[PDB]
Amino acid sequence: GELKAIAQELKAIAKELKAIAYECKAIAQ
Amino acid sequence: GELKAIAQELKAIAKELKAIAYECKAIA
Amino acid sequence: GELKAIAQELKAIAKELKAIAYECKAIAQ
Amino acid sequence: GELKAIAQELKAIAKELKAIAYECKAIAQ
Amino acid sequence: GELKAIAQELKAIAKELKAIAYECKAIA
Amino acid sequence: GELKAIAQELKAIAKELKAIAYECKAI
Repeated sequence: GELKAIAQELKAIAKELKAIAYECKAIAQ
Repeated sequence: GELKAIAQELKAIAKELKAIAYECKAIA
Repeated sequence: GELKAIAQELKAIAKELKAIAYECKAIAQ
Repeated sequence: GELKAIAQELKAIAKELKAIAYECKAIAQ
Repeated sequence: GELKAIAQELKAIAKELKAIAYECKAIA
Repeated sequence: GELKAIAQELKAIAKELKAIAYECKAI
């Protein structure tokens, strides 16, 4: 239902932020 | 209802973050 | 009510991230 | 109540993203 | 309960974004 | 349940943002 849909969109948000954090780390060294 | 509106806005947020992740990588 | 207020704040969050994405893309090219 | 507390924290999040978007714009000029 | 837990994580998120905004301003 | 799942994804989001904040400062 709708609460699961919210949780799934939040999981997608976490995945994009993890990619951004990865690239941050890479830039730093 | 409003729970669907919340999920739709979160989907929009995820798409914008995906774009940001791409561009940041391209700029770098 | 309160669920509508939450959706409205998420809409504001989405708009600010769209502004950031736009600038990122402008800078990139 | 807790739903109002959630909305308030989302308002704080939008404000910080607005600041970040501002700096992006400043960087672009 | 879980609604309080959600509000607390959102507070932590706002705090990290405040740090990012600060660092943004400083790096620039 | 589903509210716990939401809280857990939000915790993960806070973690990734803390990492971004940390690496930024280094840069």
